[PDB]
Amino acid sequence: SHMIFSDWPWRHWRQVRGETIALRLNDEQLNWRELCARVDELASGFAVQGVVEGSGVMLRAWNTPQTLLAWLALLQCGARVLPVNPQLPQPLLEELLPNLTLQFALVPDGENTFPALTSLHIQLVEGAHAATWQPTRLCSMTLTSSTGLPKAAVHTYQAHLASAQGVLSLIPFGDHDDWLLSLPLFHVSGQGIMWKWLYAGARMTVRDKQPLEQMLAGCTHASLVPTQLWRLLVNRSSVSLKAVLLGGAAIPVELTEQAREQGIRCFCGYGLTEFASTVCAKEADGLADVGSPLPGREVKIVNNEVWLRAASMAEGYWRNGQLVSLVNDEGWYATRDRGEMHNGKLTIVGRLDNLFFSGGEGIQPEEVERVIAAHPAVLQVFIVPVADKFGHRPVAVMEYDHESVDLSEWVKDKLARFQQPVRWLTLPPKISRQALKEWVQRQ
Ligand SMILES: Nc1ncnc2c1ncn2[C@@H]1O[C@H](COS(=O)(=O)NC(=O)CCC(=O)c2ccccc2C(=O)O)[C@@H](O)[C@H]1O
Ligand SMILES: [Mg+2]
Repeated sequence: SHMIFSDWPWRHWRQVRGETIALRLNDEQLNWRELCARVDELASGFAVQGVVEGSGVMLRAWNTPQTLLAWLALLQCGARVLPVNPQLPQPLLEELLPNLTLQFALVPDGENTFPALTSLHIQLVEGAHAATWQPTRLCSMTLTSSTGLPKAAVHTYQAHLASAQGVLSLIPFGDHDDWLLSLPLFHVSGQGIMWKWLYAGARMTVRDKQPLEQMLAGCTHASLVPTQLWRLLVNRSSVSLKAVLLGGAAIPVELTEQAREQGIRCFCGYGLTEFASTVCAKEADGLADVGSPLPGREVKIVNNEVWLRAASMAEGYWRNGQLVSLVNDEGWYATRDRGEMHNGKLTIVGRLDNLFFSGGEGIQPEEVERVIAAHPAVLQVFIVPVADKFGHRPVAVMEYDHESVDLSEWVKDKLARFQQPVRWLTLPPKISRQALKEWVQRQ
């Protein structure tokens, strides 16, 4: 099922059924007409400050009502938007930004700290400024996460809409269903929610950060990482969810089973920044695979490495005004993910770069993590290399359901001797595996 847009999707739904509810901003509901009016106030505000088609704009901000509206207004001006996790350090950004062809910075909750960029403010002005709707126009620049410095993957509107199209051919999402903006707009996971909302013309909820169960009040849908869903199940929170899309890492069968117990229908996904989110997906079924590729997507394994094509692929990485192609000599994106293919379903083994050797035997931490995650009391589990006089050896860093449990015996009929953790630790108060290696070495 495809959706052909006459105009900006929000204006499209205004024309088709403007008086229907579109969005919750905290306790405030807006219909499509009201939403468009609010976007216009801002869009024109940005046009007055000199934002034009193709302007590079940094949006350093958390998920808030104000951030969402700023996104829709910037896009409506035809601006190339780079959303930025506010946690990223000042020095890092100074290295990135001059290559990203930006002339603007919008930092709504604080301060612009880049004199090279024109400080952009939130200004509500008449009347209705908007560029011409063009699917193939560059839409978003999204930062990767760490083989060094993060790259800026660039997507068109068409690619984001293609992402939503594929995902919604699997996940039912009715016109009165309400998806919680539950993940950052500076990641593709959060952007994907916005676009699935707009593709279906259903409802989205934006709430200020607060406990997730309260954020979810009246929502039918959400996109979550495993830890988030774990938090809901442990607390046994009263949530009314028709569907959860999971992704970002491997998804344990026991999470998914515990979700069904509590009336939460789960979908499992394999997605990447380079592909504007989900590529392979399925309804959860107790198996370890991540399902088949969605409509309009190809996967293949060469040398145990996952190679991808999709209509949701980025145009390229942005390098000082040029778009660097993502694909290799044969027109595929090489993910650096190790994976297998059986019955047309993909299994993700782990990241190539996370592989490490211990006494000659290769350890793939995700493989080991998957086994340990079977235990009922396990909540998080990371297998980290530590140096040894062996080369390296595996250490388990954990988070348990309620207080530690010793698994050094339980594991013996489940892991090879060389995969069993030397030490069993606790996670200190997406987690970077480099930071995780550095923390373990210092213990
Ligand atoms: N199901 C898996 N098993 C095992 N490794 C996996 C993996 N899904 C990713 N990954 C890993 O994450 C990498 C991609 O990392 S990434 O560039 O930051 N992009 C993402 O993680 C996007 C995730 C995402 O978009 C998402 C997250 C939560 C809920 C929904 C969504 C969504 O809308 O698709 C992949 O290359 C894999 O290594
Ligand atoms: Mg409008």
